[PDB]
Amino acid sequence: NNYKKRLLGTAFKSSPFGGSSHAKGIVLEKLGIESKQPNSAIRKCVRVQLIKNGKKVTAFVPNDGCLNFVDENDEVLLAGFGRKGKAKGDIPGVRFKVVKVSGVSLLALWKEKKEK
Amino acid sequence: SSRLDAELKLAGEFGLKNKKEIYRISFQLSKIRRAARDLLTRDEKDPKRLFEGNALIRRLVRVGVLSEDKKKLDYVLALKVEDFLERRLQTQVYKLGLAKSVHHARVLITQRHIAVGKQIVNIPSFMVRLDSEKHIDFARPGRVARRNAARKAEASG
Amino acid sequence: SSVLADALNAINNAEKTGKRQVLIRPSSKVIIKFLQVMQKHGYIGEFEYIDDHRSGKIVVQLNGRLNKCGVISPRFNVKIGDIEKWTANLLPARQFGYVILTTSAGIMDHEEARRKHVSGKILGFVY
RNA sequence: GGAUAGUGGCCUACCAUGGUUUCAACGGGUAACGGGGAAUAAGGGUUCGAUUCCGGAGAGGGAGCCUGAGAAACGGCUACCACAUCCAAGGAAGGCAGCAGGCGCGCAAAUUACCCAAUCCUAAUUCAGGGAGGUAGUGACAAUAAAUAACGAUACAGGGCCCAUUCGGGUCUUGUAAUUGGAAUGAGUACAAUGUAAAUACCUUAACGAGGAACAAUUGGAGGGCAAGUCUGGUGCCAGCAGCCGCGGUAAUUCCAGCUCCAAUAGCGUAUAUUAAAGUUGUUGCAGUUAAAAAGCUCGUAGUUGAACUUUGGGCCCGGUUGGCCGGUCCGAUUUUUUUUUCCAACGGGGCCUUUCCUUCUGGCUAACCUUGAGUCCUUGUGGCUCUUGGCGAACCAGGACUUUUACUUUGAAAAAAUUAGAGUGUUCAAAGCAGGCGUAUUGCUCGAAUAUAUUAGCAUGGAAUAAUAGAAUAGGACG
RNA sequence: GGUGAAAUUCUUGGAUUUAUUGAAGACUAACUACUGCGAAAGCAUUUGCCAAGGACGUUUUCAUUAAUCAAGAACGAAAGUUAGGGGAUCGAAGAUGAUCAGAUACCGUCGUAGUCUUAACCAUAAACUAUGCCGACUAGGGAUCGGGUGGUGUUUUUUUAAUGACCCACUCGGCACCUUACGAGAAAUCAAAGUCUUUGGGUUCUGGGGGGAGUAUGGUCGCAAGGCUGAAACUUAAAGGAAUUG
RNA sequence: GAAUUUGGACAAACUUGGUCAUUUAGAGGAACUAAAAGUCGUAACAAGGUUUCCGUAGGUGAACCUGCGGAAGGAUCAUUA
Repeated sequence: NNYKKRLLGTAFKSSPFGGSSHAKGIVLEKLGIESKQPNSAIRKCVRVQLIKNGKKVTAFVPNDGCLNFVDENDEVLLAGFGRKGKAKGDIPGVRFKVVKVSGVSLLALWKEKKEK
Repeated sequence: SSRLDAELKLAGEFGLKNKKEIYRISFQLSKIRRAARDLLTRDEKDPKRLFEGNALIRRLVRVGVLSEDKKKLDYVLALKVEDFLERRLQTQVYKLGLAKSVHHARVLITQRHIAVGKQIVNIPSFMVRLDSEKHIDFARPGRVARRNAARKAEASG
Repeated sequence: SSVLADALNAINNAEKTGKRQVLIRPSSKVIIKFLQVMQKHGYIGEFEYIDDHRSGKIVVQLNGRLNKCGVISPRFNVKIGDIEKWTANLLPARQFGYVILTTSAGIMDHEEARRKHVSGKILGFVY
């Protein structure tokens, strides 16, 4: 007998933690990032504090016309786009990624749906 | 691709019988376990091979199974998929005259009409066995099947 | 330092060159005994004729296919769910096979102790 | 010695230094209740566990108690710590981790309903009680099914089919901006359910009504991996796409939007774990000269491994199960070409012979043999056994005298149900269920509810190959 | 002098060039290779004293004693530390001389330390053969170390033989290496880097995309320099071998 | 019993200090990473224009240079073949 080895490890304790299908949290600032090499654009993202851990994270309002939220107050749900321990990403260091809110998002919808 | 041309195959079965989904998937999985557990003959004549023998061989079936042989039923894995498909009213109830052509069939299978010798059988994918009794029943009455009995010579397979 | 694959890995190590077999370990009731089950089912020729310190008993002519390599193996289980499984070692179900097991009773062959429902150690496997 | 219901350092005393540990003690960690079993397994494995069932442990933290047969108790007290309520200011109360219900918390989970009918439980000879339990409400929450159309039709055909100088006999595919009838056909609503006298308005019937575009589809994708006629208008490295590869710098096969089309469909995304793919954690089953990977060099403890030798090889006796046809059967009772000669397999098992004790003395039985006191059957008497005179060893019980210690491997017993494997049966099929099935219908008959896996350790067994162990060396051998 | 060419310097001080002699510490030329010996690092002057070592030769003596090893340890180049001895040469730092756009260098030349040494530390290296140790088996030839025979070849031993010494030829042993099939590999190449479908003879060790890094922290070792142990966050999709062509 | 109370054994909890394990604040300091490039100088590659790398030790605006002693993972300018 013998021998245990490396790779994926037990110890955890990250930043959304709940491996959450999101993370509710209020919309601290509206920081439209800026594209990485090769591609190039003003990558409209959003910074917010996670009600849960309070911990602050910033992620792409990724939609296509929807800094509709952009409510410094209002509270999205964020939620990572599995890279996993990485970002996509034309979009430079953004970890998780915008979700739904003010709690309720297509993200565009009720009534109609607009687009994006 | 093979994935593709497969996604052709399935649609072929898609009215090589009559379905509209992945009941092809149903029958498929079936064929697995049937085989599978079966193929796990393995083995000898373990008195087990015995019960299991005339057992799974008692798949027969009527409208169902093979004809007269085996033993090796993996043939089914060939058939079954391409055979177990028939049997049931889903198939073997168009091939019996009454039904004008698959479609013009399931609809009555549903729509109250079409009944297996007493009691309807809406379950538009039952199974047939000792069929000669698969009339209309009807109980003014089941019209589409009661007069269009061109099945009066439906000597088919 | 291990009389088994020692010599079966000289028969093995030989017929791949092709020839008329050669010397081996020293004898061993076990060496000679496999170098029997072999002949007794075929494959090898005639276990041979030396006698020295422990070098005694035999050489052993080759003959036939016997392809390829006698199996040496270095564990030891058996019976029912077993034997049948380690019959995956085999070069294919449909006959061919032969798994020179060690059987509580008798240094026997995949079947030769499949015999009277026997089992135990897994000494080796031929062709 | 004290306590205990009772072992014991359980607690006392007195006395002695002990007990564990690298074969991993001790200590640290657990977003740790254990085991049923769950998920993806070619196999081998990863991964999961508090829904049910067992066993445990706790009702805010923490002690201590009365009660008793039984509790360190939750729906009982007592004090402390902690929250926290009504006060005539004096004092008095409490424990939803039981139903409901609220707050809070967060990614995340429903009603202040009805009931004893069932299953059962608790109290004494009843029929009391029971948010145990069962009905409903909420709820595509994971699962079984499965309609959103079915006909041929009339003619327009654009024509394809055997070509004939035949400008088309029309068997025929289909777009049909055109048109038939099918008093079809489910979802709403008088009746009534063998039904829980509440489910009663519930699946089940039934009768009353009911598709000219509504009685109706979706989610995503259309650069490649991926597979989709994919085109037409807007955008210009702006907006945005894009899991990765990459798209976009006016003519965009990836953005935007229409058309179309692809994929799956009452269901599709997206997140996030995991399992597979992954022989990228490898016992099966990896790699290591340069690609990630030999320690500078030898020593050497633990660990892991370690040459071959000792019983063979010959001979005899009873065996049924697969077999060449029914069969206790080897010169034949069948599968053969005939105007006789005609092949027996192989498989495994028990016993006993050979320089070959199985543990056993006292001696305790059988049914087997040495074999004959009386006899025999018939196919050529060793094809059969009634028979009791002398007289087999280990079966074999039980006191009484002795045994060198294990691995392994073989059936075996015993302990759980559901879980899964899997027989049985038309739950309408299915998922399931453990029902059911005959009739001959005034107290009738009838089968079930299997088997399987029981894996480590224990027990019990049969085996003596492979591997340890010990024995007679100054003989303190070895018998009777 | 001194290089590309100069210069800096030395120099009517007797340098640079010779002439006797002695002085000092390094260092062991040439022969030296096709390599000998060592655990490894590493080991070339003379003689001697000290104790070791493989291979050979026999079957001498034992009989299981063994094989590889986390722990733990002995040796470990060079620099570098401690203290003393000296101190030839060269030569970190440091100066200056040229050279450059720029020179803190590369080219001069002085010169500290150090280079040597003894008692003590340090335990790293492209510490190499970048290839673990033990045993097998798988295929040919040549060449340089101990043992066997024929000895022949020329001389010892000499008045001669023989022997002797080298020396030639056939063997074997074990050495260091070379040259070409099956078989292995991504290649290159490999006498193993070989054998096994894809176990298989026993074991020690290390690897799991790059980076972030051999860094953070902890404990230990040390005088110091450092050694030994040794993360995670985050961050990227390529970095990397071999080959083939420009 | 109630009062009441002597000693006990349990033993909450109070205080004060210790010890673990798990988090966490901070002037500032010093890395890194996105980094493709802006600016100085050319270190590596072509004997990269002083062959290159290995320690180790100094010295540096940055890359570096130099000193001992290694390795070719080489210079093939070739005393040997």
